[PDB]
Amino acid sequence: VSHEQFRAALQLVVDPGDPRSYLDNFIKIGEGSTGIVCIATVRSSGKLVAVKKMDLRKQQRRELLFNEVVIMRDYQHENVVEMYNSYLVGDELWVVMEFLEGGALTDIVTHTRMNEEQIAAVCLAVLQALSVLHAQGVIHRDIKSDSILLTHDGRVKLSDFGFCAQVSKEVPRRKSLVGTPYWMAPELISRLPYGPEVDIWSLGIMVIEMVDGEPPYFNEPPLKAMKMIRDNLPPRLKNLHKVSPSLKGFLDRLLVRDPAQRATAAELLKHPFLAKAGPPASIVPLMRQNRT
Amino acid sequence: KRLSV
Repeated sequence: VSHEQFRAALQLVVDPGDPRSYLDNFIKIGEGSTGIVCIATVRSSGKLVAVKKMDLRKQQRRELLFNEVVIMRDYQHENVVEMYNSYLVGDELWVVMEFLEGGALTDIVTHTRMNEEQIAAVCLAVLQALSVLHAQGVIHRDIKSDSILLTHDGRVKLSDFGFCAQVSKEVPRRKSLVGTPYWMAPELISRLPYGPEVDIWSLGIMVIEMVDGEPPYFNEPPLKAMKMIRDNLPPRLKNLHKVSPSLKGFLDRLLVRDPAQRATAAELLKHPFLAKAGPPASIVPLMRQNRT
Repeated sequence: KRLSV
């Protein structure tokens, strides 16, 4: 538990130096579960990068910060935000990463209606990421609209890996209570050993976000919502009359209480609903800079 | 609250 002991460990795995030596004009754009996010300008080029800053002292579980380094070093992908370099800056871990200038999906689902071509495009992109992550043993454990970032051209990428975990033949299940209340899988809230299926449940909840604008039981306090996820039947859309039977059938393979019966990322990529998926250009008009 | 635990 020594802060300065943990600073020393982090120092051995991160890149040397201080990125303020080549970055200008830090501006805070977001706040996450483990820290804040800034936009910065690369002095030499004028390009923009993102900088996640995470205070070692504010972490509940300091050792999860290594997830940021583990993902950066070994699991890059088309639909995963790219991480360039990590630094120890005083008491903070800084990750210089790709700037997803179109913002988070949350700003879209809370201010406009997505049609199913856009929803299917989001789901397809997120499922391509998860099928590759799951195949290599990596569980995200914090899937929600806040964790889905967009390019200005509508490309969709997975972000915020600060809570992920690895499984393998020697460690086939995780047991940690991790995630965001309204999005957590039932077996996770039940403290059962779980695997990649919890990401599939969380994506189902995010589908409900895109249809309803908010996850189920969002008006209830977080602990009450978790008990209702644990004990009640799968949460239903508030607007079932507004989803095509194709979308409802997709969602039904997602929000299955028995994780053995839940569809996997690999299976879901074959579902007919994803044939509705539009190109990234179809997400562009949803973003704040382009809405009315 | 959209805050992760």
